[PDB]
Amino acid sequence: IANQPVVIDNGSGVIKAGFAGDQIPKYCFPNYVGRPKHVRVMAGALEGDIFIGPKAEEHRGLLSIRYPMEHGIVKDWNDMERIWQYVYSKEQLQTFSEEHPVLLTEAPLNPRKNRERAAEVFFETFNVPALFISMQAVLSLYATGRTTGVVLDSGDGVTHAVPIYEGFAMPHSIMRIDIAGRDVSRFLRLYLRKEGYDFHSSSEFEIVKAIKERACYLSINPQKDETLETEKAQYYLPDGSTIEIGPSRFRAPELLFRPDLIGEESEGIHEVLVFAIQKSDMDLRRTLFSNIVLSGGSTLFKGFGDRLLSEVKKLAPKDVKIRISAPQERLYSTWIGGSILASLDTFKKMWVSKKEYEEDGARSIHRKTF
Amino acid sequence: IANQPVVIDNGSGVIKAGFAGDQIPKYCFPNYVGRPKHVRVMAGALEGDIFIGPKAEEHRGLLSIRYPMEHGIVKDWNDMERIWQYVYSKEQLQTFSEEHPVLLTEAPLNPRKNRERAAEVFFETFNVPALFISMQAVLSLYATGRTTGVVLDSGDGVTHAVPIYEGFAMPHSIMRIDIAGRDVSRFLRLYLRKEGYDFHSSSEFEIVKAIKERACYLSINPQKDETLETEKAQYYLPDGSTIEIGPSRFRAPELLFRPDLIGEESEGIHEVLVFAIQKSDMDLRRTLFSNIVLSGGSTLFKGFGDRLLSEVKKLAPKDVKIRISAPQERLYSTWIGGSILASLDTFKKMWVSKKEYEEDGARSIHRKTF
Amino acid sequence: VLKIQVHYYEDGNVQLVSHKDVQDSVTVSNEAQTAKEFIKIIEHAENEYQTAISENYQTMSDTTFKALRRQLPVTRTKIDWNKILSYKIGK
Ligand SMILES: Nc1ncnc2c1ncn2[C@@H]1O[C@H](COP(=O)(O)OP(=O)(O)O)[C@@H](O)[C@H]1O
Ligand SMILES: Nc1ncnc2c1ncn2[C@@H]1O[C@H](COP(=O)(O)OP(=O)(O)O)[C@@H](O)[C@H]1O
Repeated sequence: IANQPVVIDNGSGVIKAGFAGDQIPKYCFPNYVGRPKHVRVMAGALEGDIFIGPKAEEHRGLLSIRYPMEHGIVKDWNDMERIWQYVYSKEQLQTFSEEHPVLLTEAPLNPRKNRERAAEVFFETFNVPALFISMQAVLSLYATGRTTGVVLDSGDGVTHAVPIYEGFAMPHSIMRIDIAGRDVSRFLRLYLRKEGYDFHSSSEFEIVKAIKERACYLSINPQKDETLETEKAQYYLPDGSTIEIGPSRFRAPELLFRPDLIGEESEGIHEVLVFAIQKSDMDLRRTLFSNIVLSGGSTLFKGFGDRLLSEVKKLAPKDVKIRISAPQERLYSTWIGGSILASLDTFKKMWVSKKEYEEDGARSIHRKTF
Repeated sequence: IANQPVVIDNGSGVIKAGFAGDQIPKYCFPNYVGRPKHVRVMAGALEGDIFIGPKAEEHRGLLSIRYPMEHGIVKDWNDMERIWQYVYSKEQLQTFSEEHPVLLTEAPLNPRKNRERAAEVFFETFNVPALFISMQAVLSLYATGRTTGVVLDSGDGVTHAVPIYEGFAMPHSIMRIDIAGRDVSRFLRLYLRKEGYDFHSSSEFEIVKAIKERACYLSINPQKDETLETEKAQYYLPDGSTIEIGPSRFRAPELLFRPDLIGEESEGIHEVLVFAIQKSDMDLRRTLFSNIVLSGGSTLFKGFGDRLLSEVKKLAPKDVKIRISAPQERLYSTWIGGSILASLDTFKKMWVSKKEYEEDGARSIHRKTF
Repeated sequence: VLKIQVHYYEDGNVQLVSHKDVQDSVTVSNEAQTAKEFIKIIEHAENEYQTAISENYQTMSDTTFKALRRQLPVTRTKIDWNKILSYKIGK
């Protein structure tokens, strides 16, 4: 049973899906489960009472949105099962789970219990013929067409700098933080309350994400922007009322570089990138500096790459050629790589078959990934 | 010019005033500006047509009362200027604003524009020599004598939990809601309409507050009280007519613990207290649980502390010593600490002088507070 | 007894030094069994050792090395120097 395999690229913020050997993921939607706050009085209302994807985006105000996955670690397993069922259902894929092999993705260095429980869901609840979990950085390099280079990424949950050199993903040199787009959105929400405009509701939380996506920019010199007084630019909400954003827009994405502002000890994106290069061998450092690939949604801030280049110039040894490259479609970089990896004839060897899982168990899944 | 400084402890419901070094605030009155509804035909009437303090409390029925403050955030600035002018006037303090330095208070995580506009009023309209703005939680611990511990408060506007450890108010663990005494009084009013007795007028609203102050208890088990049938205890209004209150008295203060009743997905008092301790560090949690201080008027319900203990037992980790301490004068706990802070010699270093404000501006006020 | 040693000397030194003393009682039976029994004792001990040596230190050293000096203060805020130079504590 070697049908066209499916590539479900997981993520805390957004979840991508579709078939192998494709240019773009056809099925992209945000990873959450909306449920109705209000009392459904009238007959002929929205049926089901568990909303995922575009229906939930259309009907935000009704639904109490909650995310199942934080920092690449699922909290609510029943919610992720409903999301995966919605992916396979007629509203999105129009396929059965029994036909196609599965390509899953996860952030590196996660708890193994969650990886085991993920496999249990795919093999038992769904009747998958073969499963395969993989890295995000390895796929992003397959999407670009390079083998050597570091992959800095920044989704909604995790930020991790994975160094790879000619098909050798060093498991030891992988740096990681639990600081990312969701924490930046939460930090921007806190700043908007300091400005004046309070947002506490779960449906109203996605307006803060929309403001973060649209009206934000990362300054090169933060001390210079602190001394100067801001212009206070405007933005229209979904309702109609205008909001002067003020200094919150530029101080919000500083969290990624300065993790002390939220109140939690971490390295930072720029430190993690330097740190992933340093932990590798001495001969391979200069090739890793030359090939730095960006990925994820939280790398799309204005003057983000320029700030990363300046931070590398400050920390790294002098007289070294720095190059932070990036693809055009930074959001769909990991999925394209999975679609390429799935289309290859080698893919049959790597996967965990259902028969092999039934015989061995979790140990076979731990062996095949690394 | 280092005269005996004035401590104006601002509050949404009640405002406290007096001089530094005293045991109690001598001048306490409700924070609103009453203005006459009816037309004045006869001579020898109440002159001025702007009523603040005991005159407004005496003659409620005449006056269309409106509060300038809402959730620790002044909406009507002209009304607060008139209140502050009334505080300093001969009817209350019998002093000039030119002589004495001013200690002011505000809730945490408020609009910075309101803090600037507060400072502008005190420095320009009044001619203050030196101003200082402070938190409520820091002062309450100064009043008790402790340094470490959490301060849960529940005024008329804001409920906020701030954890402090050895004279270090933790900014990133500050939890806050806009659910408080005024919202409980508003929720009680809505319940009394469901019972039968409506109170639509603004002068008539203070009858609902008086009912809330006297006849409201917090039951330990809400599901058990819902299944049982109430006794329907009586209450006499200022007119003389009887009111059978019924189940509205015990379901009214449930708003603070269950904010889903008003139609506003918030945490609640007990969750805010747990969240403030959890956001702070692992080493400080057990000391923060042992030192929990209560303040504000909406902690004065019958069986409030007993319910808050039971909710902490439900949420917090097991086998940990819980202690919710409470002073005798909870309404004046924040003012007592300000009077103590003002009496100390180090208060001279902390304040913002008039000369320093004229040179720098708002930036110096933002620096000195934190 | 089971001793590890690692030494890194770039930009300054770091050393790993270790040992585990083990006392065990085994029962002799066969040549095939005694050959595969002792090896089994070594295999499990040296794995448990490496496991602890790798997995405890990556996490527990990070927390014990942090219990000595923390990465950020008890407030989790970078200390304000202006605050330090114009604030008073105590009673
Ligand atoms: N243009 C943008 N500017 C800033 N942030 C963005 C932008 N687009 C998306 N984001 C943020 O990045 C997140 C999407 O990142 P993504 O890589 O899809 O996460 P994951 O790796 O978990 O799938 C969103 O939740 C959003 O907050
Ligand atoms: N004994 C009481 N029982 C219940 N509620 C009370 C009681 N006393 C006062 N309140 C409520 O608390 C409010 C006073 O809160 P206060 O301590 O002045 O806080 P703030 O200074 O933030 O206004 C009043 O408006 C009233 O509604």
